[PDB]
Amino acid sequence: DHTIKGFLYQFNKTLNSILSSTDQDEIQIEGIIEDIDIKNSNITNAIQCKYHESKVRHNLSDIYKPILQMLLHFLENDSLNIKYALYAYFPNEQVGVKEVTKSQIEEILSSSNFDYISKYISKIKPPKEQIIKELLGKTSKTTEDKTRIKKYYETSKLETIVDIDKFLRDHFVFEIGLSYEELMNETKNLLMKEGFSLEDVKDLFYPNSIQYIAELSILPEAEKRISSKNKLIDYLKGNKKTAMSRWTSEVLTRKQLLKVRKNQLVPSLNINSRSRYFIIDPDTIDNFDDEFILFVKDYLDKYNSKIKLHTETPCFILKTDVNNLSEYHKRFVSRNIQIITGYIGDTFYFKEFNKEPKRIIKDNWVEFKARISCNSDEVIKCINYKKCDDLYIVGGVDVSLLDTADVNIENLEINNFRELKYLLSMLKEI
Amino acid sequence: DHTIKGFLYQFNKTLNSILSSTDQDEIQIEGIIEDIDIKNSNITNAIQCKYHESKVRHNLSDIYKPILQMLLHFLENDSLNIKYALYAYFPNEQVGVKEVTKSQIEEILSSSNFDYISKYISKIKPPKEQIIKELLGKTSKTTEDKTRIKKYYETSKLETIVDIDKFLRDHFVFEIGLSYEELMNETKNLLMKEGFSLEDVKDLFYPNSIQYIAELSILPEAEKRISSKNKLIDYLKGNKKTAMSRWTSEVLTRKQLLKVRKNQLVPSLNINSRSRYFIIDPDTIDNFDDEFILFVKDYLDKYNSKIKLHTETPCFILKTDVNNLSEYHKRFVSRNIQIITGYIGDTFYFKEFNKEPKRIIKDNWVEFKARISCNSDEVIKCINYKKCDDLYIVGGVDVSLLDTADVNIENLEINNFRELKYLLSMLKEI
Repeated sequence: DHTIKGFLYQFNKTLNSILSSTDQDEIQIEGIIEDIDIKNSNITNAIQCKYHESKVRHNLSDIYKPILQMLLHFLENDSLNIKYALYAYFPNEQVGVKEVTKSQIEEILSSSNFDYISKYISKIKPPKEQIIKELLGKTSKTTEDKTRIKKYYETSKLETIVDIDKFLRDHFVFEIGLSYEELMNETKNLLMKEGFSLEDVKDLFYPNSIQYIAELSILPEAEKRISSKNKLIDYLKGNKKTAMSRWTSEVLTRKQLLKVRKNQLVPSLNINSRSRYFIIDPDTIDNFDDEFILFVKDYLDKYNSKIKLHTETPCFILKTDVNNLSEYHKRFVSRNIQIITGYIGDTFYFKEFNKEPKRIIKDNWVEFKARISCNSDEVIKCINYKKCDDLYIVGGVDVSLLDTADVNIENLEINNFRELKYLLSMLKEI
Repeated sequence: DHTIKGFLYQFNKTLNSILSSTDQDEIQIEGIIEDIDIKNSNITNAIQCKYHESKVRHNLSDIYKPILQMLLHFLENDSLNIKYALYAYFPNEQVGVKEVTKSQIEEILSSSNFDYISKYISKIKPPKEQIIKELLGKTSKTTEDKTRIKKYYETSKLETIVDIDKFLRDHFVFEIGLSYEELMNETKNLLMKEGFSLEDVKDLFYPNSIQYIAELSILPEAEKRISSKNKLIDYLKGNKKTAMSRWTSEVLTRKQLLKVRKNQLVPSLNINSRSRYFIIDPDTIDNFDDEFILFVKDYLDKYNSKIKLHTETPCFILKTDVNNLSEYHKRFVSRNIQIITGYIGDTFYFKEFNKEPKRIIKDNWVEFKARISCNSDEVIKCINYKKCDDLYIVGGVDVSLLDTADVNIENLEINNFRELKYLLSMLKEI
C-alpha cells in the first residue's frame, strides 16, 4: 500500500507541476533524468519524488540514493543546463526548501553501502588503484570483491571530480513536499482555477487526469511521455463536451420514443369506465418502496376521483411476497387510502378480492379505491375469472399463466416512476 | 515505468474480479493474504498479481517468492478453506491455468537465495539443528551466519511439514494472465455488460473505478479496503447522475429553469381540493414584511375563493418568533382576512390550530381562510398529526423534525415574491 500511495503522490506532484507550468513548458512524465522532467526554453527541471510518511524524522541516509543519482547525472551532463530537484515528504518536517551543505554531501559520499559505492560513488570518486577499477568493472562481483571494494572505499581518501559547490549552488534544490492529501487538494484547486467547478473536478477531471498520468507513465517510449498543460486541458474539455453531447442526444431520442408511446396509449385512458390492471415488477423501477404510495395516490386522484363517472376499480399486481404487501397496506392506511388485498393473515380469499365496492354518491364515499395484491396463483385465477379491458405490463413480468385471449396488452418499458406517470398522461413533460 | 505498469495491471485485475463477482462476494483490495482477497460464503480466494512483460519466457525462478509466501500462508492457515491463486502474465505463454508439479515445488524449496531460505523455506522446512534454529531466530545475521545457513540448507535433506500434494490439489491454482491491454479491454467490456455505454465507460466509468481502486489500496485499515460489485456500481451510478444533472443545468438561463419548474408544478396546482403547506424563511425573500400580506391575499383569491369548490385551508409556516406573528396577525385583521395562529399570548394550542373552518354557503362565509404560525416544535407536531398533499419549501428550511413519509416535497428556489407567484401560476410572465 505504501508503494501505491507513493506512486499516487508522484502522479499528483506531476499533475500539480503540469497545471502550474506555462503553455510553453514541455513536461515529460517519467522522464529520462528523473520522475518529472520539465523542459523550458533554456532550463530543464528534473524532479525526484519520494514518499516517507512512515518515517518520523527526515534523515540524510533516506536520500543517499537520489542525491548520488543526481550527482552522477550532473557529472555526466555538466555541460547541460539541468536543475535537479528532490521532492520528498516528511510528516514532521516543515514544508519548504531545505538547504543541503557540502559536509552532508561528503557524508553521502562516505556511505558504507556497497550498492551505492559500486553504482554512483565509484564514478563520482574514481579509485586510484587499478585493482579496484578492475573489480568495479566486473559485471558479476563475488562477496570477497564486494568486501574489498567496501573496505577500500571506507579507508582510502579519494578526490571528488564532481563540483559539489557549483552543483549545490546552481543545479540542486531540496524541497520538503506537502502531504498526499494536501497535494491532492492543491492540485484540485489548480484544476478549479482553470474554469472547472469543484464537483466537476472531483467527479470527472481529477480521475481522468490521474488515469492520463498513469497511462503516460507506463509508456516505454520517452517521446510519447512528453505532455503539456494545454494538451491535458484540451483532452478534459473534449471529454466533457462529448459526454454532454451524448447524454443530450440519448435523452432526446428517449423522449421522442416515449412521446410516441404516450400518444399510442392516450386514446384508452380518456374513457371513464374501463377496468385497467397493472402488473409491476418492483425491481425494474428505481425507488419503488418510497414512491409507490404517491404514484397510486396520483393515479386515484386522476382516474378514480369522480364518484359518478369513474365506476371501475383499478388493480395492481406486484412481484413480491405477502409481508411486503402487508407493509404496503399499513402505509396506504396511514395515508387514508382504502385498498383491498384479499389476504387475511397469510391466506387468500376469493370472495374478498373480487367483490364490487359500494358507493354512496351523496356522501362522496366508495368502500375501496384500488386492489393491490401479489402475483400468486390464486390472484391470477381471480384475474382470469374477471377479464380486464386494458392489461399493462411493467418490467417484463412472466404472464404465461394469465389468459390473454381478447385482452388488450400494453407492454411498458420504463425504469422510473416519472416515465410511468408521463406515459399514463399524469404529467405534461418529463 | 515497469512498476507502475505492474500496479496498473494489479488494479485492472482487481476491477475485473470485482465486476465478475456476485453480489454476495466480499473482495478486499490489497488484502491480508494477497493483493486480491475474494471472500465467498465458504471459500476465500486469494489472487497474486504479477506482471512480466519484459520477460521473453516464463521461468520457475520468476515465481519463487509468491509461491513460497503462499505456501507459508497455507501452512499457517491450513485449517481455513482458502483457495490461493497466482495471476502472472507472460507475453509468450498461453493464457489459461498452468499446472505446477510437486517436483517444481520441491525445486522452489531448494533455491539457493538466502532471503527465501531465511524467510519462507526455514518455516516450511524447519532445521534439525538447534544452532541453525538459533541463527535463524536472530534479528540481525552476520555474513558468516548467512553462509552457514545457506550451506546447511543446501546440504541437509529436510522434511516438508506443508502437505504439498493437498495444497496443489485443492488450495493452489496458477493462471497465465492476459496482457495489460487485453485485461483493460475485458474490464471495459464487463463494465458495458452492466448497462453502461462504451463512451461512458471510456470517459467516466473506467477512470473513476481505477481511482476508486487506487484510493482503497492505500488505506492502512484492512476493513476499509473491503469493497463489492454493488457498492462500485452504486458509486458509479451516483457519479453519473450527479454529472448528468449538473451538466443539464447551468446551460439554460434563469427564466428557462423557472419555466420548467412552473410546468412541473402546474398539474398539482390545478386540483381544487388539495391541502397545501408552505414553509418559508423570511430572510431569503426580499421585502418579505411589506409583501407577505399581499401574497397571501392573492393566493387566497386564486386557490381559496370558491366556497363550494375549495374545501382545503392553506397553511403557512414561517421561521420567525411569536411577536412578529402577532404583528402579522394585526396586519391581516386590518385587511379583512381571517387567519388563525394557534397562539393566545405565548402559549400554543393544539385544538385551536387543527380545527376545520365552518362554512355557510348561502352567506359566502368561511370562518378562517388560512393558518399562519411559526416553526416551533408544537406546530411541527400539529402538521405531523395531519399530513398534507403537497409540501412546498421556500428557503431551504430545516424540515428534519417533519415526518416526510409519503408526502410530496417540492423545493422552490426563489429570491423574491414575483418568482414565487410565477411558479404558483398566479402570474403569466415575470
